[PDB]
Amino acid sequence: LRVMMLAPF
Amino acid sequence: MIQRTPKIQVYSRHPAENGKSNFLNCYVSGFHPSDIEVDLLKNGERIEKVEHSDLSFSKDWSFYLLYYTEFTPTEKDEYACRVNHVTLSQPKIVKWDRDM
Amino acid sequence: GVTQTPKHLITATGQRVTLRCSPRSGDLSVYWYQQSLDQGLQFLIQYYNGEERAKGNILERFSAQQFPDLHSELNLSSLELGDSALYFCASSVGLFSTDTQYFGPGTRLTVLEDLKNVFPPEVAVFEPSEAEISHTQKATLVCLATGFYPDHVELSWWVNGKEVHSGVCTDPQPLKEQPALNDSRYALSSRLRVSATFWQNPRNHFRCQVQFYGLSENDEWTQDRAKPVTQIVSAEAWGRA
Amino acid sequence: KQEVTQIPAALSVPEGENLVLNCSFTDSAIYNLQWFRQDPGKGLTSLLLIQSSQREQTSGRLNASLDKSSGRSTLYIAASQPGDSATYLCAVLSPVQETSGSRLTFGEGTQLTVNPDIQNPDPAVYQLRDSKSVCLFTDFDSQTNVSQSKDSDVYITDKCVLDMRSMDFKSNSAVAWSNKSDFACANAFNNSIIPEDTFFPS
Amino acid sequence: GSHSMRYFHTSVSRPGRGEPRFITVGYVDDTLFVRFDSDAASPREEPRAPWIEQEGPEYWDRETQISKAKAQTDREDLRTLLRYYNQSEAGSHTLQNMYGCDVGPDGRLLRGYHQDAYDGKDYIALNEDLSSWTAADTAAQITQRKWEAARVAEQLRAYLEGECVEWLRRYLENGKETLQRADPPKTHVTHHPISDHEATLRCWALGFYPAEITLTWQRDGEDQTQDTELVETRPAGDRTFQKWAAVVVPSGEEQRYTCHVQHEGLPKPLTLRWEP
Ligand SMILES: *[C@@H]1O[C@H](CO)[C@@H](O)[C@H](O)[C@H]1NC(C)=O
Ligand SMILES: *[C@@H]1O[C@H](CO)[C@@H](O)[C@H](O)[C@H]1NC(C)=O
Ligand SMILES: *[C@@H]1O[C@H](CO)[C@@H](O)[C@H](O)[C@H]1NC(C)=O
Repeated sequence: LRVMMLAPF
Repeated sequence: MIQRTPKIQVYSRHPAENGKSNFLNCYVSGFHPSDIEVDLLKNGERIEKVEHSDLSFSKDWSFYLLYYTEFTPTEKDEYACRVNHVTLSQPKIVKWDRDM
Repeated sequence: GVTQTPKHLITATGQRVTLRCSPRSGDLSVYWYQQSLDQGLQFLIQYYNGEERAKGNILERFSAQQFPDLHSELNLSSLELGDSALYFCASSVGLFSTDTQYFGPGTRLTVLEDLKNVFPPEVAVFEPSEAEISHTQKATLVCLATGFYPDHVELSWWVNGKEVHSGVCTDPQPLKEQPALNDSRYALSSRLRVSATFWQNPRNHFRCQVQFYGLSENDEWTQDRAKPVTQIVSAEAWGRA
Repeated sequence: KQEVTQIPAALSVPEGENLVLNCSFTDSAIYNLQWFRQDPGKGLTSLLLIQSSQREQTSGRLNASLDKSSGRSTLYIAASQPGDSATYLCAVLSPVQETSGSRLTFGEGTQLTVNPDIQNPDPAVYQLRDSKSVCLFTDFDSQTNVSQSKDSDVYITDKCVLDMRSMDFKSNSAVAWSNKSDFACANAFNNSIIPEDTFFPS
Repeated sequence: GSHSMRYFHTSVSRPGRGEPRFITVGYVDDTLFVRFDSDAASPREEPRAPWIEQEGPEYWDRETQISKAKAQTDREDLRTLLRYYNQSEAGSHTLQNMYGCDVGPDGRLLRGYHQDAYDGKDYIALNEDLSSWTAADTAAQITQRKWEAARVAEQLRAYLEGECVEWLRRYLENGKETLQRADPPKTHVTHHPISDHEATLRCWALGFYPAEITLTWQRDGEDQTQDTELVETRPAGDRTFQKWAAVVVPSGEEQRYTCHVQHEGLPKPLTLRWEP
């Protein structure tokens, strides 16, 4: 199961 | 800009037996960037309908790919793999040896 | 932090208003929300560095924009009675999914069919009961704001030129003077309880201030009645020994 | 499709009580769940942010759990204080359609009122005079609820807590007024159930 | 023994030819089980192992949404890095990502991983404590400070210690007949004369799983490390692996050489000889 995350550089 | 030459290996899925169907593999690894051209050859002719795996990489971020296609090896026919990369001055051709 | 302008707004139907917001310094994304009684807090639209990023159930007569200096505007056109709500602005660093949003104070909008029913409040201060002075040790003053519409009021107490908050209690919301009539006027009360000795000193000056938000001189007024503009009505009382 | 529900709608409790605030959401694919408080006048203030894969977060007397598969979250408020009086909003960040455009969805909220314990109750009804009339029901306990009027000509407000924190004293208070010619403070709070020890000055 | 779950991601920008290509694959130990390619007709996460097909459509919609959002996040990451490094918008650049967890035989977390690379070299990585970041240069320090303020590590730590471990052991149980069945290598030794006194001894290891194996040649019991040719472990194309090692020996001294195979599917390391 993938992680659900938005972490822009 | 990091550039790494691919390592090429040409082999079969199962031990080579003249007359029985098999899978001819060309495994490229350790290369960067991902742009690479890999063609399988039969007596110099480019083999069409050749599948490849999905692009993945190793711990050192080097990419690797597997190109494969069904073939029936014989005594007469020669098979090889042609690979061209940004690191390669000329396209590299590796002939398939049934014991390597 | 996040600031919004204006704080209050009274408008008629079919008109247009623009709401402004300045996000936190360093934040690149701004958000707009509408908090209504029937739908609660509802997301409208989000911009990121001048570019639209996400959109809620926003109407086509609503228009927003983010400027190069990251501050944002929101146009509300063809206003209807149902547009009366609290419009909040929020901002965040960027497009992270693991951080929160920071909200401004909000802009209360009231949309009426005709502004002829806007009234400023009347303010009166009631002096403490001497029966309370003898029984307890305190003296409670009461302030009444009566006959204002709509209910955009802010009540505060000022003792000797300084606003006070200790010993002050104010009704959370006003009550309607005539709940049977639809366009009724509102009433609000507030208490200031001080020491009996503090009230019995005749030099102390108590003042009840009601900030009323109403029309602006930008609007049109016709009737001989005074134009109910955003104003302050006060009532005062002095100490008695 | 994403919608948030909160129970209870309102909550009035004595101070120091442990509180349980519930929140449910219909779509489990959420980036985070948050608990806000909204005070009338100021906007919203984020209290807790539970990450997508977290099951609980803690900040002071606040403690909230998360169960994505169940679509549930509970906020626990230990040793409730009058200063905690506010509306508590549950929110989830999630995408709505097939786009990375995540949106924040809010529940209706739970208005919380934490009533202070009145130390020395001295309930009484007083009458005030204007500077060129008003009845004051004050100093009653936190158990007395102030009912509304019988005549629409008599106006009665709800309870209201003031804190003379210079001496650490709190007092409840309710105001009644009317221009009715037959209006006395002895009967201004007829409809309300008052303590028998209510001091009526003659 | 121990097990692992990994997710790999590659984004390659193609300026002037459209949006960057995004390819992501999922691995349990050395077994591929999910993939996603942006260049497909209507891209969705697709199965590549039999034990993963039993998941419902809600699983595949979630994995597809996350894959698409990762592709967009990498798109704007690639644009952001062009500013950090003051690079032209005309050249192509690669962004690589990998995260996942390792568990022991008891099913508990051994270590958590999450690391990014730009143009083939390290960029930023999550340390073993799952709380601090290691940035490779001042450009990645910009990202590190934003990720610290955004508490990115706190979500990654909760996932690696929670969902990553719980769903790994779920995959291992549903596919225990293949993921946990050891496949020992089939081995033999070939002999090829080179000249009248030099010959090659090649020691084969075929059709084994997992890919971890050791092939060593020994002369009279002495390890022939420097005199041994060794090829990289390669996939056979059926989830098994191949490898061989060769040494040049004097004609007549072949029986003095022994091959040693060490694989987890073998009860004891094999010792092979030429044996004509
Ligand atoms: C709001 O209306 C004014 C007047 O036409 C206009 O100048 C402004 O750009 C508008 N703002 C938005 C966000 O549409
Ligand atoms: C909140 O949920 C809990 C279960 O987690 C339940 O025991 C409790 O009664 C609920 N409270 C209300 C007010 O419904
Ligand atoms: C928060 O509440 C839960 C009850 O659901 C409890 O198990 C947990 O220990 C609490 N966390 C604290 C008090 O830090």
